Amino acid sequence: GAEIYNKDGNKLDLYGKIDGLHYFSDDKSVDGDQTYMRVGVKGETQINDQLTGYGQWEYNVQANNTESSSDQAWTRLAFAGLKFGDAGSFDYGRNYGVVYDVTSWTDVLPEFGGDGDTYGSDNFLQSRANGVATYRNSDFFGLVDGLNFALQYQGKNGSVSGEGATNNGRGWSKQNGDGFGTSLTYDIWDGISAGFAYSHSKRTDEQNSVPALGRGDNAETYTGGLKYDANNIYLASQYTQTYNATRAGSLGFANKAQNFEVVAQYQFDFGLRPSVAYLQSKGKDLERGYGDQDILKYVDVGATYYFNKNMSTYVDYKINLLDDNSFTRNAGISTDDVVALGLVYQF
Amino acid sequence: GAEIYNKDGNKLDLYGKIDGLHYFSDDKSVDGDQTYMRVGVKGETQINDQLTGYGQWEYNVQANNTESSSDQAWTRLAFAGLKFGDAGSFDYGRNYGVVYDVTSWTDVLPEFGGDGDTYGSDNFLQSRANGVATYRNSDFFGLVDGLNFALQYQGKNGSVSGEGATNNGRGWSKQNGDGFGTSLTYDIWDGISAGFAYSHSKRTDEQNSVPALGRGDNAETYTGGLKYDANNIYLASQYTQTYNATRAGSLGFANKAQNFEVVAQYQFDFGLRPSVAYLQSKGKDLERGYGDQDILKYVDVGATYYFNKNMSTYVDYKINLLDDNSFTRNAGISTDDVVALGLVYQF
Amino acid sequence: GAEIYNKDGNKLDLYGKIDGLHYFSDDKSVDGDQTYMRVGVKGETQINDQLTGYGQWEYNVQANNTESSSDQAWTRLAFAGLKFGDAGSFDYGRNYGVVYDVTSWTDVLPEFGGDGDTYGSDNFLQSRANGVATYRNSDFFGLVDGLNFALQYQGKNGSVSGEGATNNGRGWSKQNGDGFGTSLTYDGISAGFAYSHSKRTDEQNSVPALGRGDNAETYTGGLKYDANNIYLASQYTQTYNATRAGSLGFANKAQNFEVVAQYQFDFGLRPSVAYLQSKGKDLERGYGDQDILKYVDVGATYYFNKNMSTYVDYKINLLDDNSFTRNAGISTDDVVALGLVYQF
Repeated sequence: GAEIYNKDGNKLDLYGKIDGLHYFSDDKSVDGDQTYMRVGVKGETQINDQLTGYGQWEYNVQANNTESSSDQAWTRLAFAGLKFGDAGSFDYGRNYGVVYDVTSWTDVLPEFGGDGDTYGSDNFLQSRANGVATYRNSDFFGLVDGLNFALQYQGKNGSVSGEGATNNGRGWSKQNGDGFGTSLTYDIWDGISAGFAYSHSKRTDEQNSVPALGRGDNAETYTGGLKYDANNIYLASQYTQTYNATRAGSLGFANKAQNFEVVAQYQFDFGLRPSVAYLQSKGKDLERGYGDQDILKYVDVGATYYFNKNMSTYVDYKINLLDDNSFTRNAGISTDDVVALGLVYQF
Repeated sequence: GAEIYNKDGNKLDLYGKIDGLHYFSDDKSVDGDQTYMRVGVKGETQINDQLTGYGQWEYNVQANNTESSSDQAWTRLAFAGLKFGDAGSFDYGRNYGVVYDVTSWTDVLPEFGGDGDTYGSDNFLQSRANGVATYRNSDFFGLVDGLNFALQYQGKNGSVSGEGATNNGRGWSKQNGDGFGTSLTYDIWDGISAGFAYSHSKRTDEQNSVPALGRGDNAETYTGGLKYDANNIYLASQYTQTYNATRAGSLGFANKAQNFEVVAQYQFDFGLRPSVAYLQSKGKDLERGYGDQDILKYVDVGATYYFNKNMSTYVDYKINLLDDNSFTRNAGISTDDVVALGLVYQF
Repeated sequence: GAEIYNKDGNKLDLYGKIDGLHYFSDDKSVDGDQTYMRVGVKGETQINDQLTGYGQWEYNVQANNTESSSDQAWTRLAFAGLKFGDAGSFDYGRNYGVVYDVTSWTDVLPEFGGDGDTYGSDNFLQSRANGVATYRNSDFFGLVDGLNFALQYQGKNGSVSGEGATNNGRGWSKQNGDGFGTSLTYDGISAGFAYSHSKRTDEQNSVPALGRGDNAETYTGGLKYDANNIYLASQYTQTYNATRAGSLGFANKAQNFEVVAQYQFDFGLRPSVAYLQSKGKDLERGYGDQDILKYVDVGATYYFNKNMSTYVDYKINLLDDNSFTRNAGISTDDVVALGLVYQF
C-alpha cells in the first residue's frame, strides 16, 4: 500500500495492483485474456488512547472484456470497525468469513487456489461474505503472545422475492440464513502455527427446493490447518469437512464434503519463489445417483519472480486430475489443465 | 475530505465514507444488510485573480450484495464549474436541483429521510439530476450578507426510444422535459434562516401514457423552509406543494401533493446527537378512485454518536404510520417500521 | 496528472477529468446530456539502473443517466509492463492497438473524431483492445532520434458460447482471432505507417449479413505538422473485413480518410477544422458501395489553464439518409457539442 494521507491522527492508504494475465486451456470458458486490476483504501483514525476507528474498501475491476460488456467491477471488501486496544476489535460489512482465518494459509499459489476451488465467495462464512460482524482478539487480551481468536455473526442473505427474501437477495448458491463462526490460531513453535475454525449457518428455503443436490436445514464447516513459515520455507495444509456447504457445481450443494489443500514453497534470495501444491474436494451422499464424486482434484506447479516489492511476474500450471463423467459434465466442472502467465504491477 | 494534492494553484480533495449498515424490518425488500460506501474527488484550480475552475465527482458503491450481482455502483454527482468572485458561479453536469437548496435543511436524520422519502433522485429538480446548468450567487453580489440565490436550467431527459427519446433515456418515473428552477435563502443571523425554492418542468409523453396515476403537461414545485442552527440546537422544517411531480410509488405521479418534514436535534459535548423527526407526503386528486392518499407518513427517533470527525455510529428508528391499504399495496409503498444500526468510517 | 506518491523509487500519478457535456441534435439517440468523467492511475517502480516496471489503469464513468441505469462505467486501459534501457519496453493487457500509433494524429478535435468514427474500440488493433502484448522501441535502440517502432500481438477474443468461445466472449462486432500489428513513425514534421493482420472469427462470418473473409487487414499512412502554433495532420487507411458497417456487419473493403487543421493562440483559443470520411466497398445484400461516415467538423477549445477548458464542436454531417444508414443505425444528422472540462 501507499500511504497518501497522514495528518493529525488520521491515515489513508491507497493500494491495488494491475495484473496483465493470460490463461491457456482447452476449456474455452477459462481460456484467453484474464487481465484485471484491484484498487482499495485502508483508513485509520485515532479516537483516544484506547480506541482506534478504521475502514477498508477493496474493489475488483475486470479489464479483459469490452467497453460495452456488463458487470465488470465489484466490491470484494467494505467494512468499518473499532479497535479497543488489547480488548480486541469489532467490524461490520462485507468481510472475510473467519473460516478463511485458517484456510488462507494455503491460499498462496502463484495464480490458482483460494476462493473458487474448494470453497467460494458468498459461500456462507468460508470466504468474502455480506453482512458479517466480527469480533477479534489478538494475543488473547495481551496475555499470550501468538494466540488469536475470532467470533463472527452473519445475518440471513435471502432470495430475491417471496417469503425468504431480504433486501439484498441473490441466487441459492450464494444465499445464507443466520449463522455464526469461530476461529482460533496459535504459534505452537518458532515459525510453526496451528489453527482451527468452525461455522454453523441456517440454510434457506431456496437452497432446499431449487437445486437437485443437497438437503438440510443447517450448513456446517470444521477446519484444521498447519503452517510452517521460516528459513525461506513455506509449508501449509488445511483440511475441512463440510455439511450442506460446499458447492457441487451448478447442481447444488454436497450433502457432505471433505476438502484438502497442501502447498510447499521456497523463497530464493534473488527473488524466485517456486511452488508446488495439491488440492482436492470430495463430495459424499450426493442425490440423483451420484454417490461419492470428485468436485476438485489437481496438482499445481508454478513460480513467481519478484522484481521488487512493486513488480512481479509468474507462471502457474494446474495439472487437472478430474476425469470426464456425467457429474463433472452436468455440474459444469472443468476437467482441463490450465497454464497462466502474469505480469503484476502493485502499489 | 483529505487534501491529497495542493501545488501550483491546483488542489484535490479525496473524500468518502464506509458505512457498515444493517436494517431490521418486517418489510422483506428493506430488511437485512445495507453496507455501502461513497468515494469522491473535489478539485479546484486558480485560473486568475477573479476566476477559479472546479470539478467534483461522487460515486456510490453498494457492498451488500455478491460479486456477481448487477448494478451495484453509480454516480451521484459529476459536474464542472467556474467561480467568478462576486458575480457568482456556474456549473454543469449531474448535480443537485435547486429545490434541495431548501429541502436539504431537514435531510439530517441519522439514517432515514432525504431523497427516497418525500422526493427522489432523478425526480425533476428536487434532488440529484442529470444535465443541470446552475448559476449561484452568494451574499447578493457581495452587497447583502447572508442572502443567497440560484437559477437553474435542465434539458429534457426523455424516453429510451420513440419520439420522446434522448440519448440518455430512462423510464417514466425518472424522465423530465425542459425545466428551470430558482432558490433563495436568507441567513437572518448566523444560524437562523428562511428559504424558498421554485421549479417548473415540462412533463414527458411517457409520464402521461404509461402509468395509471398523474396527468398534466407541467411539473411544478413550491417550497418554503426554516432552520435554526446555533447553540448546540438544530430545528428545521420544510413544506412543499407539488403538481405532477411527487411519485405515487409505482402507480405514477400525484396530481397534487403536499409534503412536510420537521426535525429536532441536540448536540451534546461528549458526542451524542439525539434526533426526532416527522415526515409526511399527502397525495391529492389521484385517479382510479384513490382520491386523497398518504404516500409517506412516519415519525423518526434516533441518535448519532460522533467518536471524532472521521468515525461515528448511529441508531435510527422509523415508526411507520401508513396503513396497509389498496393504494400502498399497489404502489409498492412500505408500511412497516425499520430500525437501522450503522458504524461509519469517514475520510 | 497529479503525482500523489513519490517515495523510494516508487511513483504514483492520479489523473482524470470531469466533462460537463451537452449535445444538440435532431438524432434523438445522440441529443442531450453527455456528461462523463475519467479517472486513472499511472505507476512506475525503479527495479534497477536499467529496469523499470510500470502499470496504468484508465476508467470511464458515465454521469448522464440515472442512479438505477445499467452499464455506466468501463475500463479503457489496464496494463502492466517493463522498460529496459534502450532495448525498449514490453506491456500486456488492455491497451491501444498500434494502428492508433498513427491514427491518433487526427484524434485531436474538440469533441468528435477518434474511436466511434472511422474506427472503433475493441475493433481488432485499431484502438483500445483486450489482450495485447506490445513491444516498443524509441529512437531505434538509441541510434536514431525520432525513429519509433512497435510490434504487437493479440490473442483471440471469441464468442460467448460454442466452440469459438473464449472466457471473455463478446458479440461479433467486437470479436477477433489471433492478430499482430506493427507501427513505424519518424519525427516539426512526422511521417507514420501502421499495419495489422488478424484472424476473423466464425460468428463474424455467420451471424451478420455483411462482410466475409478469414482475415482482417489494415494499412495506414499518416502525416503530421506540429510547430509554430500550427497543427496539421492526415491519416489514410485501407482495411479489409475490418471496418464496421454499423450493426449490419463489416465492409469487405473500406477506405478511411481524416485530416485536421488547428492553430493555438497565446491567450488560449484553439480553433479547429476537420474532414473525415469512410467509404465501404463490396457490401453484400445489394448495398454495394456505401458511405459509412462523411462529415466536416468545425469547433474551438478555450484553455483557461492546464486544468480547465471549455469548447464548442460542430459536426456538419454530409451523409444522406438511405436504406443502408437506416438499417445500419448510422446517424446522418448534425450535432453541436458544448463542454466545460475540469482536469486533474
